[PDB]
Amino acid sequence: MFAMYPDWQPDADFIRLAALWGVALREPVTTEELASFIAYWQAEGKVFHHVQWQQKLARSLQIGRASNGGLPKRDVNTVSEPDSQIPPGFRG
Repeated sequence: MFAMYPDWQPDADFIRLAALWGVALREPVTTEELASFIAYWQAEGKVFHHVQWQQKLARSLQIGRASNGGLPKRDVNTVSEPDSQIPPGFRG
């Protein structure tokens, strides 16, 4: 894997890589979104490979924007801590 520090700044590489990774960024990046990623990134204290980073940041902004509409909350309670299982698909 490959670790890093939360002192990185946004640049063209962010949109360039994201666009190639499979993410089309239209509107500028928000602070809540950026801070969120850094919050879990530093809180995790783990390491992720290059490919893992592309997928993490990709699926994060991909599934994040699609959900970002009315109000991202989803308060159901009674959960055993989900590990992001059961990915999306076509379902037929």
